[PDB]
Amino acid sequence: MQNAYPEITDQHREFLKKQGLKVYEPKPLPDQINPFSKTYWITNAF
Amino acid sequence: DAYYHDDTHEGLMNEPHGYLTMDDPMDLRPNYEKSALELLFLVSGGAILALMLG
Amino acid sequence: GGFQKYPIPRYLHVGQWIVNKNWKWNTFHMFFPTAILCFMVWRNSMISTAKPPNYGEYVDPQSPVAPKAIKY
Amino acid sequence: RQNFAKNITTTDIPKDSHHFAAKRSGFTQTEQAPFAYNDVYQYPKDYKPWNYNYKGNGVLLALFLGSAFSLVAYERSYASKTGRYQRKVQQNYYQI
Amino acid sequence: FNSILFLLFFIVNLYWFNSGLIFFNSVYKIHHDAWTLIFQTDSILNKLKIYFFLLPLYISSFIHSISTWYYNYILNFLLFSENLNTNTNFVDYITYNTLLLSKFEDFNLFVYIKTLLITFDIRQINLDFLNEYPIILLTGLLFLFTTIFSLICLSYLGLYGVFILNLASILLFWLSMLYYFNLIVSENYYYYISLGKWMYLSNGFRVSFDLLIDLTSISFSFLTLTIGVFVYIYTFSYFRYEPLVERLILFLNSFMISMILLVSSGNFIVLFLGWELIGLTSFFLINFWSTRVGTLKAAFKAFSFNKLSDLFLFFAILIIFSTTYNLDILSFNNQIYLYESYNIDMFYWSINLIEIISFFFISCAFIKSAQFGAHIWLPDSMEAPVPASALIHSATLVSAGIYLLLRLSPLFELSKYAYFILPLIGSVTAFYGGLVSAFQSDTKKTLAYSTISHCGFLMVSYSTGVLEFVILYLYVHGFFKAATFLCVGNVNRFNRNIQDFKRMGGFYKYLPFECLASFVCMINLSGLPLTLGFYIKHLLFIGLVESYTLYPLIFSSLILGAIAGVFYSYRLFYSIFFDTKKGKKAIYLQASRIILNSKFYSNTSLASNLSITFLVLISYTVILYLYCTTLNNYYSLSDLKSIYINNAYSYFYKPDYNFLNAVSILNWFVIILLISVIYLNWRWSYYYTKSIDSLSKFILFSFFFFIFSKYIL
Amino acid sequence: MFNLNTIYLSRIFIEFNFYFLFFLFLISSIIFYFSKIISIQNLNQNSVFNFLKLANIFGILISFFIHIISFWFYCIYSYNLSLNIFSDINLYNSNSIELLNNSLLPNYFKSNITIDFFGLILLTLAYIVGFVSILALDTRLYWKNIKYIFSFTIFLLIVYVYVTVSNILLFFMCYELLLIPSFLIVYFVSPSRRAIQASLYFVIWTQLGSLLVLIAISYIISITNTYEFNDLKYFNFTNSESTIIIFLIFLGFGFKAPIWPFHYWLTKTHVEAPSGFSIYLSGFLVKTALYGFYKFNTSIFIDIDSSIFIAICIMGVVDSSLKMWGQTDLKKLVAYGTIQEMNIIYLAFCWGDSCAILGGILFSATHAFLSALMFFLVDCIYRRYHTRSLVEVNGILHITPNLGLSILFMLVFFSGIPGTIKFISEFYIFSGLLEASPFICFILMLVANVLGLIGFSKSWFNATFGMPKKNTKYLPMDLSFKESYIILYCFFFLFIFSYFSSIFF
Ligand SMILES: CCCCCCCCCCCCCCCCCC(=O)OC[C@H](COP(=O)([O-])OCC(O)COP(=O)([O-])OC[C@@H](COC(=O)CCCCCCCCCCCCCCCCC)OC(=O)CCCCCCCCCCCCCCCCC)OC(=O)CCCCCCCCCCCCCCCCC
Ligand SMILES: CCCCCCCCCCCCCCCCCC(=O)OC[C@H](COP(=O)([O-])OCC(O)COP(=O)([O-])OC[C@@H](COC(=O)CCCCCCCCCCCCCCCCC)OC(=O)CCCCCCCCCCCCCCCCC)OC(=O)CCCCCCCCCCCCCCCCC
Ligand SMILES: CCCCCCCCCCCCCCCCCC(=O)OC[C@H](COP(=O)([O-])OCC(O)COP(=O)([O-])OC[C@@H](COC(=O)CCCCCCCCCCCCCCCCC)OC(=O)CCCCCCCCCCCCCCCCC)OC(=O)CCCCCCCCCCCCCCCCC
Ligand SMILES: CCCCCCCCCCCCCCCCCC(=O)OC[C@H](COP(=O)([O-])OCC[N+](C)(C)C)OC(=O)CCCCCCCCCCCCCCCCC
Ligand SMILES: CCCCCCCCCCCCCCCCCC(=O)OC[C@H](COP(=O)([O-])OCC[N+](C)(C)C)OC(=O)CCCCCCCCCCCCCCCCC
Ligand SMILES: CCCCCCCCCCCCCCCCCC(=O)OC[C@H](COP(=O)([O-])OCC[N+](C)(C)C)OC(=O)CCCCCCCCCCCCCCCCC
Ligand SMILES: CCCCCCCCCCCCCCCCCC(=O)OC[C@H](COP(=O)([O-])OCC[N+](C)(C)C)OC(=O)CCCCCCCCCCCCCCCCC
Ligand SMILES: CCCCCCCCCCCCCCCC(=O)OC[C@H](COP(=O)(O)O)OC(=O)CCCCCCCCCCCCCCC
Repeated sequence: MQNAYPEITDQHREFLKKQGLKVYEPKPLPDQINPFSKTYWITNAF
Repeated sequence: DAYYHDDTHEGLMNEPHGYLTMDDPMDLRPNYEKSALELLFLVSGGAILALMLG
Repeated sequence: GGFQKYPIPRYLHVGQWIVNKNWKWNTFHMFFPTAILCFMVWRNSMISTAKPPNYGEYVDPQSPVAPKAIKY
Repeated sequence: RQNFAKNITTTDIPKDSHHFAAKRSGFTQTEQAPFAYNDVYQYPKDYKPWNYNYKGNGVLLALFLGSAFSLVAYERSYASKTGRYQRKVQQNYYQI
Repeated sequence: FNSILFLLFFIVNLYWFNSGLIFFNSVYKIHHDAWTLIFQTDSILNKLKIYFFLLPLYISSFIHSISTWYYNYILNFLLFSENLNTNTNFVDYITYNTLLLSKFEDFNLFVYIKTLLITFDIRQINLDFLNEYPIILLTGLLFLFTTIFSLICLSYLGLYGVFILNLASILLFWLSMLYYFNLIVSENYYYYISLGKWMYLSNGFRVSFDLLIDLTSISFSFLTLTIGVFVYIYTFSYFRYEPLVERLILFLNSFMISMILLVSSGNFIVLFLGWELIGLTSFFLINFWSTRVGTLKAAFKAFSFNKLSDLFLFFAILIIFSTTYNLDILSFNNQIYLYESYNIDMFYWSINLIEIISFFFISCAFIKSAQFGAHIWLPDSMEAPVPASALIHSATLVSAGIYLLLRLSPLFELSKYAYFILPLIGSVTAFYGGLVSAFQSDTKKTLAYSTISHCGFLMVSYSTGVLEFVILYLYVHGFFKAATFLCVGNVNRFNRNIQDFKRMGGFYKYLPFECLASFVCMINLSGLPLTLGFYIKHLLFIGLVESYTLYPLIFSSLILGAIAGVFYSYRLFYSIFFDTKKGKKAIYLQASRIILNSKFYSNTSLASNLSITFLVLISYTVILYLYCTTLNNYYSLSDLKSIYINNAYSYFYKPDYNFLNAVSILNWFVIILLISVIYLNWRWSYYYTKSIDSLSKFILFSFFFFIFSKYIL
Repeated sequence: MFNLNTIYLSRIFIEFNFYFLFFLFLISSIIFYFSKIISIQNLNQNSVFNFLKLANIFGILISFFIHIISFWFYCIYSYNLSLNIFSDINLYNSNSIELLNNSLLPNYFKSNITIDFFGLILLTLAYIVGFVSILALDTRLYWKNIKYIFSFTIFLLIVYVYVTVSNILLFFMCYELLLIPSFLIVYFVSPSRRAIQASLYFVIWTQLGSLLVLIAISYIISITNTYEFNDLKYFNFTNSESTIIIFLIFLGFGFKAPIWPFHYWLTKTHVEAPSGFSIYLSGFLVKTALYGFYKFNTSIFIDIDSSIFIAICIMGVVDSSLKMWGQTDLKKLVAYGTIQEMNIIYLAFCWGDSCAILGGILFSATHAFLSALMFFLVDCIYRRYHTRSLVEVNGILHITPNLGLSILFMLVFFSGIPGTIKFISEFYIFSGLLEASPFICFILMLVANVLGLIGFSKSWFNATFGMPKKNTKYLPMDLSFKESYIILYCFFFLFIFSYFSSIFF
């Protein structure tokens, strides 16, 4: 596996950050959705 | 409607009825075809759960 | 409006003008368990759900989540 | 045709002997003789012919126990594949 | 043996255990490793004091140790695996674990109970969570399983039980769809969900069951679900007093869910599954009257056409899979341009790959959209009950081809065959359907041919290439066709299943709500000036392309089809309601009896009227929302995932005098046709001379009014 | 983590299931022969026929469970054997592990057992279809044909030896052994009088192909004295010998597995045979030929164009699909459907040992189950309505809703809806055929899935729908629990077998 999109510069990243954009970042599964969660198992027991 | 008849008074409104299958509810024969097929289903499901699932 | 009602044999398991006295409890006991089953299915499926970035988010090309070509 | 014995000894057949009554007096010279056996089948009350009428928990218990065994067996198999005595749960899980 | 005493002892034990837990937690925080020095001190007095004051902790630890020992034994027995961590004897293990109290170091009973209680608190759910994770799948599964289980358990759910269960499920589904409609259409929200690895389709391939909730999917899904909710509410009245109402309701629900699955398909396999499911369920709906074999003939006709379409779709999918080793819709859409240059070596001709794939897709789309030649089944499909007919003909069965074209637009943009075939066939179908509907005498047949004409117009709009215009046309047609179908269903039920209006006359008073509802629905459906349905045809004519070799025929057919709407609308409305009484005497007499005069008097259903009213209101609101989203100066529609720009919006934003005057030709043609259908006399009447006089008055007054408005003010 | 314990457990299970079946059969036969002077039923509740029926049914069922376990063990064993062979790359290291036989039971026919995925699929089909057919033939076996209760156990033993043997001669002998029990069943158990001629037609038509295969086997054995099925790697047949062998093998096995024009016997036998034995015939007895053809043609190197064989198979498919429409007899219509599916499966084997074999195997399994379902539905229709003709049968749904629902869902499954092994097999075959010859693929798909499908659906829809106004005093009630659960199990397998491990498919 290797990067497919063309590369960008750290200066450009800083410029975007100053402009106010945010870097897309995947979020962890919430306790309800996570199958390894005490909340999930409490829901199952209920 | 003009002359609608209530269910409690309509003599042709049907409640759930009929026999699910052709087997006699009160049968004295020690028939085992149904038991054999139920066993086949249950054993297939158990094998899938305990050998294949996951 | 509708056709005139006619007798239906008792032995025959058919739906002609079938009305159940306990339909309220039948609906109660058929709705909620189905809702629980579908909630379980939905929470299982959400693990493999994909959404595009939000309004103020951009995908960094060098981030791992960015698509990567095959390396021979 | 069928050759099995009707009169079983495992249990007594439910019956009602009052629906049909055999005449025993006031006969005529042209009337046929009455019938000796006049018992009819009596179903238990609340019996619904349109469903299985099953009230046992054996099947549900068996299926649930099988599913639980499958779950624990999969957990152990995953631990073995990862080469650990038990699953090492991570702090965060993402979509996949 | 007293419940009160048991509860009091339990509460006291809970309080004592909580106090002991807090004390132990503090002592452990202070004696991380030295706590044993005081807990297990050799002094008998100290040992007894600790045991007595931590008895709840010690008994809890003993119970936990016993449970863990038994659980470990069960696991070892079941899995033939290892020992209880070690081979410790029972006595040693139980004593060690009971004496060990570090298990309670971070445990507080009140905190644990509070966590358990708040786990199920419903205040936490937020719109952010809903946006991140769609509940559309949850509600759709609710509806699907409700329908399936209601079908299976008919005896348990009587008429009322089935109706209420399916109503609740469908209402929840529609509300969720409505909530997500705003986000998907305007906020650029779309989801790609996967349920699992469905099947293996090659030596190492395995296609997953995936759904794609995008703008293209939602446009059809929300329309179908919104129409279906009110069709469901209306069916319980249309099939009132019928032997089989639950069967019809469940068939309608099944068809709705099948179409929803088809439209919201994540890959070609799911798309084909939805295609087959809609075909089968439409067959069942058409063959609802199973006892009659005459209905079976129409059902089999529709089945044969559906199977031909299935063949074409399957072959196209096979070609796509052979070319690209992938069945994902997004991947195919974003890859087809690379393989556009490829050709396929067939029997004796080297056919272009794009052309052949688009040919199969367009063939299946025409078959399922009832275009010219393949429309023969649609008129025969009217044997179904009016709710089913409305559902199939409004947005569910006859829009499958439109959905296919919209979803696979990148393929057809590079298709020479599509360019030549879509406009010609669309215009021919439009003209044919419009004229046949205008000359038709039966209500259901008229609506069917109008649906054919609108499908042709949709094909021509797609050829124009403005997906926004196509979506607007689809929404308008579906909503108003459904409303008109419901109205004519009420009319037919009143007229005792006689669908021909040659036996209908003077029904305005007997069905007051139906008359006005049909008036509104028909003026909207048939493109008429100063109506919500005028803009769809206006945009179609704006976007019509002129480079076609058969442009003369295409344009003439389009004009004739567009004008044909007025004739059928006028005939249906006037003949049904305001024409002389032509029906049997009994139809009027049975309802005109004075005994029936009451506050409850009506020839239709109150639920039917409310459903029709709500459907019309929601259709107006949604059409206005779409018009604001697309046709407004500020373009706010979500991304269409297409890179083909047609330039048609230039003549909608800054039209030139040429086009502005050209549209006037069609406007005045429609005006003259309206004047003809209004003032033209076909039978002798006492008002012939006065009608001619009124026509003269109207002409002269119009002239003078125009003079004053333009010049004299 | 794979260990020798799994290897030996797999081998022991495979070897011992056969002896379990053999001992059950031997004990049942001994009891039957030595309990009565004359081996016929005593028409009383204390007859040995009840015990024999119980023994056969619940020997087949228990052996089927053990076969499930052994098949799973084989899957694990084969996957790990492939991994062991492939993984190691060091030249010094080589996978040479030798297994010593058990000292409890002998090796039947002094042959070391070899098992393959196709063979075990065939054996599983044998088990399930035999169970269905034995459940069906209860009403047919009465007081002089009770000796045929062991026919399906004999079939199971023959098929077990057929699929667990690495010897060419034993393979051929097991293939040929199937004729006698089937002929006896058709001759002595078929109610219809035309069954007498149908049996002779079946015997002669199948024996012509058996003679062709015998000639091929004689060519192989005389030229190559080997019999181990693997020494053929070191011997190459000349062009003439190879073409003769392939032609003989194909024609001989197509006589059994119906191909155009050799399906007259199949139609006659299906029409005039017991409703319970037609299930077994169509489901299984036409696929041993496919398995033998696969084995022989993959063992032999063939340097000839397969266009002629492909054309024969496609012509058979087209012929059956076209003829589907004109059949008012449900059993004959199902026979034509069987011909079509078998011809498609056979076409799947026309590219040697290419990937088409996977699609062929999956289609064989789905066709077995689907044909069992269709013939069982026809059996129920004929048994409760005393006719299997469309003109005499109409409106089944309105008097027997469960039977009509079963018919409709059978039609839906036959249509090849996604989510079914039928659809998966169609996808495999058509995906291969599109690249092999796209125009031929288009013609085949068009014909089979439109014209044949419409012809098939016309009769079934006409039977299911309508209004049964005739003979109101004699109408039946509904399906029984046995029939309902058989139909449900067929549907469940057709649906869930798509989740089987994709390693072997
Ligand atoms: C020893 C060898 C054998 C010897 C012989 C033995 C013979 C014995 C006899 C029996 C045969 C045995 C053969 C072996 C079997 C092997 C099994 C096995 O290994 O098991 C493990 C196998 C794989 O396990 P694994 O890989 O080891 O597990 C670990 C993986 O990580 C697990 O994760 P995963 O991601 O891999 O998960 C897999 C699974 C995980 O499962 C789930 O997550 C469950 C999902 C359930 C979804 C339910 C609803 C879906 C449909 C609705 C979608 C849209 C909703 C609305 C959308 C609205 C949006 C706007 O996910 C999926 O596959 C998702 C597919 C979802 C669609 C399913 C239904 C599709 C339609 C099928 C149609 C066919 C019938 C048509 C009838 C036509 C009329 C006649 O798992 C399963 O068995 C999965 C079974 C799932 C069943 C799904 C339920 C079916 C629902 C049917 C609905 C149809 C409705 C009617 C249709 C229309 C009628 C008109
Ligand atoms: C598009 C096509 C669509 C087609 C479909 C359309 C829709 C169709 C709808 C209608 C048909 C289907 C739905 C309804 C079916 C009927 C359901 C029902 O309830 O009927 C009543 C039906 C008749 O009732 P019945 O006349 O009273 O007969 C009762 C049964 O004979 C016997 O019952 P029982 O009460 O005597 O209970 C017996 C139970 C006995 O249960 C128990 O014994 C469980 C409780 C004890 C647990 C162990 C404790 C040991 C220690 C002692 C502790 C103290 C004692 C505790 C027990 C106290 C007693 C409760 O024994 C078993 O079940 C044996 C199974 C064992 C193997 C499998 C499970 C184990 C796996 C491995 C486990 C490993 C871990 C555990 C290790 C254990 C240690 C070695 O009964 C059943 O439910 C029997 C089950 C089978 C019914 C038929 C199934 C047909 C399914 C059709 C599926 C079709 C799928 C098609 C899919 C198509 C997709 C395209
Ligand atoms: C009359 C029939 C005629 C048939 C012949 C004609 C055939 C063709 C035409 C068909 C149409 C005509 C016939 C239809 C009308 C029938 C009329 C009739 O008899 O009415 C009464 C019939 C029975 O009602 P009843 O007499 O009042 O009550 C019966 C007893 O009270 C019940 O007692 P119980 O409450 O103790 O229940 C015992 C046991 C019921 O016992 C059984 O059914 C034995 C099953 C043994 C295994 C066989 C394989 C099953 C394959 C899956 C399908 C499950 C069975 C459901 C039916 C098929 C689906 C429609 O119940 C359960 O515990 C259910 C759980 C079963 C799941 C077993 C899974 C095994 C592994 C499968 C492979 C791997 C899967 C991995 C999944 C991964 C996670 C997603 O009406 C119904 O209740 C219909 C039920 C329909 C099925 C839905 C309910 C079960 C749902 C299970 C879970 C799946 C949903 C989503 C799961 C999501 C989370 C995982
Ligand atoms: C694990 C996840 C969930 C598992 C669930 C799996 C469900 C599998 C499918 C179950 C189908 C059940 C059908 C029951 C039919 C009962 C009889 C009936 O309705 O009356 C027959 C009616 C009249 O029946 P009747 O009134 O004479 O008798 C009823 C009572 N019995 C049958 C018991 C005597 O006859 C007909 O005319 C036939 C109509 C057949 C209509 C079938 C439509 C099915 C539509 C399903 C749509 C599903 C969409 C899926 C989308 C997603 C796909 C991935
Ligand atoms: C020549 C100039 C260039 C244009 C070329 C085209 C010329 C115009 C062609 C018009 C064809 C209209 C066919 C309508 C058929 C409707 C059938 C129907 O529903 O039944 C009849 C319905 C009446 O239905 P009814 O139910 O009330 O009663 C029917 C009674 N019987 C059966 C006895 C006939 O409507 C009419 O009667 C109206 C149609 C006849 C009058 C047509 C007038 C045409 C005026 C053209 C003006 C052109 C303006 C200039 C610009 C044009 C080009 C841009
Ligand atoms: C050199 C050694 C030679 C060994 C030869 C073996 C001799 C076999 C003799 C069989 C006699 C059968 C009748 C026994 C009396 C039954 C009395 C009765 O009905 O009361 C109920 C009692 C007890 O019933 P129950 O009500 O307690 O039910 C529980 C049943 N068990 C105990 C099995 C869990 O007896 C039976 O149920 C026994 C049934 C026997 C028939 C079984 C038929 C299935 C197939 C196996 C048959 C045997 C073949 C060998 C094994 C298979 C191959 C490995
Ligand atoms: C379809 C007919 C009706 C149904 C019944 C089936 C009967 C026919 C069964 C198939 C027989 C084989 C036909 C294809 C032969 C292809 C090879 C060939 O001959 O090419 C010349 C071959 C191949 O030649 P070549 O040119 O390819 O290469 C070798 C060339 N030289 C020798 C010059 C170096 O040449 C030969 O060596 C001649 C062999 C002729 C063999 C013909 C007789 C076969 C006898 C055994 C089978 C008999 C079955 C009878 C069954 C009962 C009938 C009632
Ligand atoms: C805008 C939508 C309008 C229409 C909504 C229709 C109703 C939809 C169903 C309710 C919502 C379900 C998704 C919840 C998502 C989630 O977990 O959202 C997360 C929240 C917790 O918040 P956090 O995880 O963000 O901290 O979950 C909960 O609070 C779970 C409590 C239960 C919620 C309802 C469960 C419904 C399923 C059936 C229950 C049956 C109970 C027993 C009956 C006898």
